[PDB]
Amino acid sequence: MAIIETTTPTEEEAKAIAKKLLENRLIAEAIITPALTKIYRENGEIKSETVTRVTLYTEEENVPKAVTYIKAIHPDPIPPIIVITPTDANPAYKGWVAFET
Amino acid sequence: MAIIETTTPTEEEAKAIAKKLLENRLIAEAIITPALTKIYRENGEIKSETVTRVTLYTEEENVPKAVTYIKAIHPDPIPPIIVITPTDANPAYKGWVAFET
Amino acid sequence: MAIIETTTPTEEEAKAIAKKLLENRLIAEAIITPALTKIYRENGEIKSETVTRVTLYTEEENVPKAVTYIKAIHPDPIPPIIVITPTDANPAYKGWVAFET
Amino acid sequence: MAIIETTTPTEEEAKAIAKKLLENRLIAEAIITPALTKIYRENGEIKSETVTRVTLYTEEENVPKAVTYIKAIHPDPIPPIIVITPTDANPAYKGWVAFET
Amino acid sequence: MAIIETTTPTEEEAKAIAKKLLENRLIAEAIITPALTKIYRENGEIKSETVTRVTLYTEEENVPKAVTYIKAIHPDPIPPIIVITPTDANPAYKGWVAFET
Amino acid sequence: MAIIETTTPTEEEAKAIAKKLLENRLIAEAIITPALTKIYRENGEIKSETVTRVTLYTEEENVPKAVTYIKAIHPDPIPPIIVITPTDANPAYKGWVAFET
Amino acid sequence: MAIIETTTPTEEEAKAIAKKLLENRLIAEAIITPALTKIYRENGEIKSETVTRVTLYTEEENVPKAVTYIKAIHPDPIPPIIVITPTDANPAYKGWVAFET
Amino acid sequence: MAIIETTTPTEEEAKAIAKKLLENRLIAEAIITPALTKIYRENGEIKSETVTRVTLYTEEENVPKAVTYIKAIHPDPIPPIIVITPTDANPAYKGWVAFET
Amino acid sequence: MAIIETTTPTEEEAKAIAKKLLENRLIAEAIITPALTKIYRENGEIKSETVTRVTLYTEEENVPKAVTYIKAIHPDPIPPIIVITPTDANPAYKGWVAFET
Amino acid sequence: DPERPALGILELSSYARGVKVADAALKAAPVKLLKCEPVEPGRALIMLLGEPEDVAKAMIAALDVAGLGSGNLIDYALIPEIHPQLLPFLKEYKKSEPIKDPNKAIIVAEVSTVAAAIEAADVALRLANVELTSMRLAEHIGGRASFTLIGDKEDVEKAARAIRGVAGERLLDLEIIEKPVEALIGNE
Amino acid sequence: DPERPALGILELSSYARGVKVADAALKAAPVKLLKCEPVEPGRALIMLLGEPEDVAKAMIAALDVAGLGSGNLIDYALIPEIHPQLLPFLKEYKKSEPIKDPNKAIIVAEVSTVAAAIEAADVALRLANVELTSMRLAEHIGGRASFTLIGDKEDVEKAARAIRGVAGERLLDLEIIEKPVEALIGNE
Amino acid sequence: DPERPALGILELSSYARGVKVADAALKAAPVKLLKCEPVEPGRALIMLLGEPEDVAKAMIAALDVAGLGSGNLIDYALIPEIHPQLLPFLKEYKKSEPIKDPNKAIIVAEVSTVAAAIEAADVALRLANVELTSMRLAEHIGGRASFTLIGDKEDVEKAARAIRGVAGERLLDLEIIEKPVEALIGNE
Repeated sequence: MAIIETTTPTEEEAKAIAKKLLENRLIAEAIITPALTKIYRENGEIKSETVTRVTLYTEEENVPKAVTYIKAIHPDPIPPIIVITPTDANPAYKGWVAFET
Repeated sequence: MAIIETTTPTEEEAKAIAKKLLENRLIAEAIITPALTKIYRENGEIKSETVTRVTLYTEEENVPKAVTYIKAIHPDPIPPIIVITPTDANPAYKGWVAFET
Repeated sequence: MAIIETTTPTEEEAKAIAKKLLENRLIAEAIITPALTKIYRENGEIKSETVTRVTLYTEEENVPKAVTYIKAIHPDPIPPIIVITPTDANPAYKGWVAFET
Repeated sequence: MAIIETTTPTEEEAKAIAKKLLENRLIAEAIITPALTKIYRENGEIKSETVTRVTLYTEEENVPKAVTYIKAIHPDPIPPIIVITPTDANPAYKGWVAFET
Repeated sequence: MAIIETTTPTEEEAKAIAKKLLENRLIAEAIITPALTKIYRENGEIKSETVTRVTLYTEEENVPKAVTYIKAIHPDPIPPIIVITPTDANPAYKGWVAFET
Repeated sequence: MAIIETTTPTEEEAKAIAKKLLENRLIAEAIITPALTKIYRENGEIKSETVTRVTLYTEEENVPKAVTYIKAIHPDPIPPIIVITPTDANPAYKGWVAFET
Repeated sequence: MAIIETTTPTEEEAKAIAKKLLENRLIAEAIITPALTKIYRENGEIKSETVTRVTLYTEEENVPKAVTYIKAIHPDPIPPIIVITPTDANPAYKGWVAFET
Repeated sequence: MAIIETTTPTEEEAKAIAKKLLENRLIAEAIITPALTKIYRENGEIKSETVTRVTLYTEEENVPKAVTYIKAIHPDPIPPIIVITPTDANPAYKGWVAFET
Repeated sequence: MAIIETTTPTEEEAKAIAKKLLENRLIAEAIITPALTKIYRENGEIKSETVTRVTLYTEEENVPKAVTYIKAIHPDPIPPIIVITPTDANPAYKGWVAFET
Repeated sequence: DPERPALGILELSSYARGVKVADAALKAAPVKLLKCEPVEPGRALIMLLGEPEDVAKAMIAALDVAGLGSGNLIDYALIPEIHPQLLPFLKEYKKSEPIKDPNKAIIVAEVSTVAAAIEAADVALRLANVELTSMRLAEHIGGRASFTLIGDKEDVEKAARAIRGVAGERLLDLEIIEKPVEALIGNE
Repeated sequence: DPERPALGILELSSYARGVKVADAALKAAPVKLLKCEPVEPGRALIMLLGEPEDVAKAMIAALDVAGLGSGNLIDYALIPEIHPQLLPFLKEYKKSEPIKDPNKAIIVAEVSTVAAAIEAADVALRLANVELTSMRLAEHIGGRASFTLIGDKEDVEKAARAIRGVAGERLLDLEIIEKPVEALIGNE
Repeated sequence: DPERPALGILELSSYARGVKVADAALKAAPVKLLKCEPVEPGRALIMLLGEPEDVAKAMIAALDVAGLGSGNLIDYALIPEIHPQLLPFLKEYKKSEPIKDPNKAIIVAEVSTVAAAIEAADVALRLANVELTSMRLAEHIGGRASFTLIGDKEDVEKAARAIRGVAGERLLDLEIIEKPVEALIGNE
C-alpha cells in the first residue's frame, strides 16, 4: 500500500476532487483537514493564507493511477501530491483497503 | 525508531488509549489532533463525521509491542494503525526517546 | 528530497524559526499546525499542554544543512527534529522545490 | 510434437482404436501397417503370429492425453505404446497438426 | 546424422522425388514402403486411401538442405517431412553415409 | 530402453539372425517387415532390389550387447544397425521387456 | 586405527574383561598397568585407592565395536573408556593389527 | 575434553600438587605412576634418576586453567606439562568428568 | 614437536637403546615404565609376559630421524614404534626441547 | 469469557521455549490456557483465551520472554472478537450439518501459517452471508493450514478479493467453484 | 463396476486444485468418487472408479484442468483390471488371515509415490502364486508408500527382477528374506 | 530379563534395512524384540531386550549387516542397566501420579535423536533425587525427542551441567524453571 498527500486552497474544491476520485473506484478512503496557513516568499514578500490538507489511502498497485487522475483533475496548474508508503500494516486493513476498492 | 499513526472516533477515547498505553512503560510520547472529517462510501452512500488523529513515537524494538497493545485495547473492531520509520533522527532525541521509556 | 518534522511550544516561536530559516535561502516551504496536546510522565506524573507542530520540505542535499541550522536556532535545549524521505514525487514539484531555493 | 507407436493383434481392432481416438478430437492423423510377425518365448517355446503396427502423430501437449485414452481403450491388458519426439519439423506441418486437431 | 520421414500419395511420385534428390548429391540412401492407408476427417467425414511412406538417411549438416529441397520439389502444397536423429550409430555407417554423399 | 533397427537381403536370413539372437536370452521381442526396395548408385549406376527390414526392442543396458552379437552374426560384411531410444514408455512394458529377457 | 583406554578397580577383573574381549575376535592386543591411585572428592571428602589402568589397540572400523562390548561387560555401572587415534603408524603394525584380528 | 601430562622428581611432591589441584575444584581425577628413570646429558655427561609421572583429565574449557595453576604451584622452575586431546570419548564419562568438577 | 612410543622386552635393553639414542644428539628426553604384561594369541594360545614401555619427546623435524635410528638399533626384528603429536605445548618446553638437543 | 473471546496464537520453533512462554504468561495474567502441544513439523502451538486486557498482558509477558527478533519466533496473532460461527470448529472438528441448497458456490483457501488462516477466515465470515465448511490446522501437514467456504457467486468473488488483500504474500492458492457435484457434497 | 474396476489415481501439490479437478471430472462423466482428502505432506489424493470409458473421460477433464506441465502435478496413474486380491486392501486395511505355511519367503518394497506402488503391486500379483500381506499409503510418511509379499524363492527372485524393471528410478529399496522368524509372523 | 534390562536402540534411514537387521539379529541370539515399526519421518526404529551377552551378539549381527559407514545408519545406542523408574514409561506413556509438592523446580530437555535422549535421561536419573514427568519419541516430530524432570534447584543445576556434558553438539535446548504455576501442574 501507500499514502497520497495533497492540499487545496478551499475546502469545497478538496471535497470535489475527493468526490470525483471516489466515483471512479480509484480509492477506498479520503482524509481532509482544514485551517492551514501557507507562508512563502512571493517576489520577495511574505504571504499567509488559509487552505486545507488532504490525505489518502490506497494499495501499491493503484498509487500511480490516483496520481495520474489527481494530475488530471486538480485545479491549480502545479498541484501538491506527496507519496508515502507505510512500513507495516495490519492484515485487517490490508484486507479492508482491498475491500472498499 | 519508528512512528505509529492511529485514529479514534472521539477525543475522550483517544485520551483513554493514550493514557493506558503510557501507564505500562510502552511509549515515550503521544500526539493527538482533533477535528477530522471521514468521508467514505457505505452501502454506496457518502458519509462524513468528525474524529481525531493520533501520532506516536517509539524505538524500533518496541514498535511490535505497541502495535500488539493497541490491537488489544482499541474500541473499534478494525482499528487504524499505520507504521512509519524516520530516515534520520538527531542523536539527542534518540537518547531522549530511550530516556522516557 | 526529504521532509523535516518539528514542534515548538508556542506559535510565535515557530513562526520566528520558520522566518529565520527562510531568510537564509535554506528552504522552499514551511508547514505549521497548532493545537497539539503533549502528554508525558514527569517525575512520574502525567502532563498535558498545547503546542504547535511544524513540517518542512527541501531536497536531499540541503537536509543536513537545515538540520544544522535548526539545532543552532531552536529555543528548547533538546529540540524536535524528524526526517522523512518521500518514496516518489512528481517531477513538477522536484522542479519547484529546486525553484524556490 | 511427438510420435506414438502401437500394435494390435488384428487389423479391425486397430481400425476401431484409431476410429474412437479420432472421434474425440485427440489426434490429427493415424498410421497403420499390417503383416507383422511376432516371435517370442512362451514358457520357453518359440512363437510366431501376424499382427499390425500403428504409428501416430500429435503435438507435445496432447501426448499424455492420447497415452491415457489408449490405455483406457486398448483390448489387450498390457498394451504396446512407444513415444518418440522428432528432432526437427517443418513449420508447415506444425501448423497442420495444430490444424486438424 | 539424422533421419528424414516423408509420404507421397503414389509410388511413382515418391520414386521421382527420390530420384531428383539423389541426382544432386544431397543424400546417400532412400527408403520407401507402399500400401499405407490414410484415415482422417474431411468436413467431418471419415476417409481412407492407399499411399506410400518414405524414409531417408543423411548426416546432421545436410538435414536442413534436404528439407529445403523436399519443400521445393514435393507435389502436394503441404508436404510430410519428419526429422529424427539416431541416438547412437556404428562408426562404419557414419563413414559410409559420408562415403556415398 | 532402446530400439535396434536392421535390414537383411532375404527373409530367411533375417529369421535366422532373429532366432539365434533369441536363443541366447539377449532380447525380448523381434520385428520384421518384408518387401523393401533398395535404390543406390553402384559405380555410378542406379539399382533396385527387394529386402526386409527388422526392428528390435531391449533395455538400455543390453543395447551394446545385442549390437555386439549382431556384428558377430550378420552375413553381409558391413551390416545395418540403427539405434533409437524411446523418449517415454509405459511402466507396463518396461516391466514386460524386463520380463521376457 | 585407534586406541582404547580403560581402568578397573582390581587386576583380576581387568584380566577377565581382556580375556572375554580377546575370545570374540574383537581385538589384537591388550595392555595393562597396575598400582594406580585414585583421588577424588566424595560427599566432599578426599579418597585414595589402588586400581589398574588398561590400554587397547584396534583398527578404526572396530573401535565402536569394542566400545559396545566393553559397555556390555564392564562391572562398574559407569565404566572408563577413552578413545585415541594415533596420528601416524608404521605399515608393518597396520598389517599386524589386521593380522591378529 | 583434554589430557594433562606431568612429572615430578618425588612421589610426595606429586601427591601435594595433585592434592592442592583437587582442593580448588579445578579437576575431576588424577593419575600417578612412579619409578621413572630420567636419562639426559648434563654438561655432556649421562645421568639417571627415579621420578614419577602424572596424568590428568579435564574438559576442554578448564585445560588452560589447570595449566595456569600447575605453572603457579610446581616446585621445579621449568615444569613438565604436556597436553593431549582424546579423539573420541564415551558420553558417560563426558557426563562424569562434568560431574566431579 | 611429536611423541615416540616404544616397548622392549627387558628393562636393560630399553636402557641401552635410550643410551645410544641420547649419545648421538638425536633426542632431548626419554621416558620408561616397567612391569607391562603382554597378552596375545600364539598359534592360537594365550600368552602373558612382563616387559617395559618407553615414551619419547622430540621436535617435528627430528621425528623421522629418531624413527630411523630406532629401526636401526632395536633388538627385535619387528619393533614397536608409535608416533603422537601434541595438539598444544607451552612455549617454555618448546624452547627447552630445542635446548637439550 | 466474552461471547466472542479474544484468542492468542503463537507458533514457535522450540518446545521448551513455548513452555517458558506459557509459564511466564500464566504468571502475568489469569488467562485460560486452551492448548499447549508440540505440532508438526515439531513446532509448539499455544492457544489461550480470556478478557481483552488479560490477553494483552499475557502477550506482554509472552513477547517479553520470547526473544523477539532472534528467529525463534515465526508468527503470532490475536483477534478481539471471534465470530460465533468459528467457535464450534475451534474446540474440535465438528463437521457441519449436511448441505441444504444445491446451487451454492464454493471456494478453498490455502495458507502457510495458522495465524493468517484464522485471521483471514474471521474477516471473511465478518464479510458475507457465507458459510464455513471445513478447516485443518498444521497437523500432519508441516505447519500449513486450509479452510473452505460456500456462498453465492458475487459475494464469493468479493470474499476472494478480500482474502487476497488480507493474505498478501502468505497466500499460496485461492480458488472458486460455481456448481459442485452431488458426489462431493458431504464427501469433501 | 467391473469385477476388476478401473482405478484412477492422481496426486497434486494443491488442495483447491484437487477440488477443481474432482468437480470437472464429475461434470465430465458419472464416475464414482472413492476418496478426496488432503494427504501428507499436504498433497491432495483423488480416487475414483467406474467403467473404462467413464474413467477415460474423467481423466480427459482432469488433465485438461490440471494445468499439466506447470509443475502443480507430480504423478498420475490408472489400471484397467485390478487383481481381485487387491480389492480387500483397497477400501480399508484388512489384515490378512494368519500365515499357514512356515517355510515361505518374503520381500518388502519401498517406493516414492503411491502410483508406482499400486502399479508395481498389481503387476507383481499378476505374475506369480505370491500373496500380499501389508501396504501403507502416503499418510504420516510424507507421500511415500510400501507393501510386502510372500512366496517361494525362485518366483520371489522373478518378482524382484520384474519389480525393479517396473519401478526404474522411482525404486528406493527392494529386498528378499528366505526364512522369517516365528516372532514376526503376524507381528510385522 | 534382568531387573534393569539391557536395551538396544538403532534408527535407520530405510525400512527394509531394519527388516534385514531384525532378521539377522534374531538369527544371532534369542533376544526379545520389543518393537520394529516405521517411524517419522519414515525411519525404522528397532527395540530389543535380553541378557547383556545376547544383546551384545544381537548388535554383532546388526552392525555386521547394517552397512556401517555407508550412510544408511544415523545413530545407535545401548544401556546395560535401565533405571527402574524408566521402565513404566518404556512400554507405554504412563502419565505419572499428580504432583504432591508445590515448591519443586522443573526443566525441559530437547535433543535431535532418540538415543541421546534415552542415554541422557538414564544418566540424569542415575544422578539425583529427581523425578521424570514426561517424554516423547520421534513420532509426529520427524525423529526428535524430549523429556522433562523436576527437583530442587541445586541438584537441578548439577543435572543441567551433566546433561550438557553428555549431549554435546546433539543438544538443542536445555532450560530451568524454579516455581511453576498451578495452572500447568498436570496440564503440561
